[PDB]
Amino acid sequence: GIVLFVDFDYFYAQVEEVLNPSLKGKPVVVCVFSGRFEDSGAVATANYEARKFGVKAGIPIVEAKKILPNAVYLPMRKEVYQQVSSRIMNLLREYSEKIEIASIDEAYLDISDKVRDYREAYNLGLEIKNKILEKEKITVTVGISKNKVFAKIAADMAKPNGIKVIDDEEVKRLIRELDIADVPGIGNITAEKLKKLGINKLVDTLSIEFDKLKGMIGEAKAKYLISLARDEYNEPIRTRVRKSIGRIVTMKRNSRNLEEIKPYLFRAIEESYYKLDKRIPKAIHVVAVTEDLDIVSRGRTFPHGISKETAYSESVKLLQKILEEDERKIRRIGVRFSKFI
DNA sequence: GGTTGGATGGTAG
DNA sequence: AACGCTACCATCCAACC
Ligand SMILES: Nc1ccn([C@H]2C[C@H](O)[C@@H](COP(=O)(O)OP(=O)(O)OP(=O)(O)O)O2)c(=O)n1
Ligand SMILES: [Ca+2]
Ligand SMILES: [Ca+2]
Ligand SMILES: [Ca+2]
Ligand SMILES: [Ca+2]
Repeated sequence: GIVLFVDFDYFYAQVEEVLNPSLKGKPVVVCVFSGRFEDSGAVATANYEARKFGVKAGIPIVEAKKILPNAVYLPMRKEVYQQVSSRIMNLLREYSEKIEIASIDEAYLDISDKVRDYREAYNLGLEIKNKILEKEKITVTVGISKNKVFAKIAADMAKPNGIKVIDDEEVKRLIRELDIADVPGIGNITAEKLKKLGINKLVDTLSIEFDKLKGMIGEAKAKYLISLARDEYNEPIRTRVRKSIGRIVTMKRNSRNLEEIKPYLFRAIEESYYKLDKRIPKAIHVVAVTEDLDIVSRGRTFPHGISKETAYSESVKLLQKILEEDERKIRRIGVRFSKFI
C-alpha cells in the first residue's frame, strides 16, 4: 500500500497571516489566555520567525514575551481555524475515498488504488499542495510511505512547506538509524525508559526479550515498536469517530469552595451540551486541574442517556467527591461527556 | 481469564 | 519556574461473568 499524509504548516499562525498579510516575515505568537491575569496563559503555536528564538507551543506566554517582547501576540481563534481546516479537508476528499482526519491540521489518504508507484504518489502530493495553495493560500507538508507511521515521519523530515517519500529502502535504513524517540507515540517518558534498556533505535526492540520490554513500557507500545521494526506495521486508514466532548476552564482564583466552583462547572456543561448536538452521552466525568497542574477526575456511567439536568446534579456530586478525596485547591474545572448513544 | 468501569498515565494536536 | 485547552488510547485495579 501507499499512504499520503498532510500536515498544515504552523497552522494557527498561518491562518492569521492569511487573514492579515502584514504579519508575514515577523514573529507571530498565537496564545491561549486563561483570564487569570493579564498575559497568563500558554502559546498554542508561533510562526517560524518567532520559533527561531525559542517561542514554541506549550510554553508560558510570560516566557515568550521575555524572549520576544515586540512580537505580535494574538488570541487563539479556534473556530476560525476549524472552519479553514474543514475547507482544506474537503479539498483532500477529492483525491481519495479513503481518508482519515487525524486532527485539526492532519489527514492520511490511502492512495494505493490511485497511483502505481512512489513517483506518481509524489506528483499527487505536489498536486495536493498546489490545490491547497490555490484555494486557501495555506502551505502544507506531505509525507508519503508504506504505512501511516512512516508517512508521518516523512512529513516531519520535510517540514516547512515540504514533500518527502520514504521508499522501502529508506524504511529499512530508518529502522536502523532513526532515534526511536522520534517515532510517533514515543514521548519523553517512554523514550527515557527505552534508553535505560539500551534501546536507541527501532531495530533494538528485536534484541530484547518481549516480556522485559512489555514490563517496562507496556504491551501496546512494545507490540507497536516491534511491528514497526519488523517492517510489518499496516494499520488501515479509517474514519475516526469522536468519542468524547468536553470543556475545562481556568477559574479566576484557586478554590475548594463548592459554591464558588459550581458556576464554572455549569458553564462548562452548557457549552459541552451545545457541542453534543443530538449526541446523548451515557457517561460524565468532572475533571479538576489542581494547584500544581495535576489532573483529578471523578466520573459515572449511567445505563441510559444523561439529560442536561441530570448532568448538572451529577456533576455537583462528582465535584463533591473530588473535594472530599483530594485536599488541594482546584485551579481549572471542567466536564467531559462520553459513551454516546 | 475477558469485559466493563473508574482513576490515572502518556501522548499529540 | 512560569503554564491552556481538546481529546485520543493505554494501564492498573476490582467487580462481575
Ligand atoms: N501544544 C499545542 C500544539 C498544537 N496546537 C495547535 C496549534 C497548531 O498550529 C496546531 C497543529 O499542531 P502542530 O504541532 O502541527 O503545530 P504547527 O502546525 O503550528 O507547527 P508545524 O509547522 O510543526 O506543523 O495545533 C495547540 O493548540 N497546542
Ligand atoms: Ca503533526
Ligand atoms: Ca502542523
Ligand atoms: Ca518523541
Ligand atoms: Ca468498580
